[PDB]
Amino acid sequence: PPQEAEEPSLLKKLLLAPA
Amino acid sequence: TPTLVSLLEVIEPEVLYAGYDSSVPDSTWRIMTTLNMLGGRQVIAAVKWAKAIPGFRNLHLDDQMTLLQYSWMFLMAFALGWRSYRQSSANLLCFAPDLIINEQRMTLPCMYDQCKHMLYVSSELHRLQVSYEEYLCMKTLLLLSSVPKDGLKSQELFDEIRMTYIKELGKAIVKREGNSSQNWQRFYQLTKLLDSMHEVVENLLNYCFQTFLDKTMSIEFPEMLAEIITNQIPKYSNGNIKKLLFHQ
Ligand SMILES: C[C@H](NC(=O)C(C)(F)F)[C@H](Oc1ccc2c(cnn2-c2cccc(C(=O)N[C@@H]3CCOC3)c2)c1)c1ccc2c(c1)OCCO2
Repeated sequence: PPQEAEEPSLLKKLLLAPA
Repeated sequence: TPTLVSLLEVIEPEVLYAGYDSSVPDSTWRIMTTLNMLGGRQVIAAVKWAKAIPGFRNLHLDDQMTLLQYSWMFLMAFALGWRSYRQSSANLLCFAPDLIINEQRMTLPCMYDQCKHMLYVSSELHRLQVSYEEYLCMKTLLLLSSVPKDGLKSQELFDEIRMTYIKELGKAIVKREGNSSQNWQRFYQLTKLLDSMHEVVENLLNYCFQTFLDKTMSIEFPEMLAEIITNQIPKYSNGNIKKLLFHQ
């Protein structure tokens, strides 16, 4: 698969998630 | 039209259900594990709420992570205190509509210690007859009441946001009364409760971290709380925590 920058933190994922 | 306190009222997280099973007798494990799972869901609501707080998303993402990781227990304890106050006059811990911690449940092993700290927040909210608006401004202020020893990255911006909410709390106190001496006396009293929350949460987290690291207890934690707790355990020692007090 292609290289990715998926976020491991649940908190950071919630903070980035829209909207 | 629009006030910041009306915005806080609109974004106030809903009261969630525990998903508790009451057709099987009580046990400390079942209650603490359920309150842990419910707690992770309350942390999610708090992040969603912080994102809608005017000013917060202006802070750098590391500062946003930092404040929620430091304040999560203050929010949960304060909002639990508020619900227990309005619904039971601070006699019962009203965690969820389907899970109330009454006298009987408090007597369960390991329960009372963590409970007494929660009932203190509710006792104080009851004793001061805190209004809805004062509660909303106080709760925002509890998100901005602890920062690292060396500070945040968006420090000047953080200071602006906190001042904004210190002034909103002032306006909610004025609206509730209208007497200039009683105004600052009430500001003193409300701000004293905010200060005292530092110790309440210090006791809550000291028992919480013991339970998380306890291999014998077998008490489960949601993946959201498991990650915050993993970060905050080393943050207590060495002490990278600056309490932002109103008195001392
Ligand atoms: C992590 C802790 N676990 C440990 O301490 C341990 C035992 F595992 F070590 C856990 O904490 C809490 C603390 C408050 C909790 C929950 C679950 N619901 N509520 C709650 C209720 C009302 C409002 C809000 C709220 O957040 N409301 C809005 C949403 C965002 O903002 C506003 C949150 C879990 C705990 C577990 C068992 C306990 C306990 C404490 O205290 C009593 C004895 O049993």
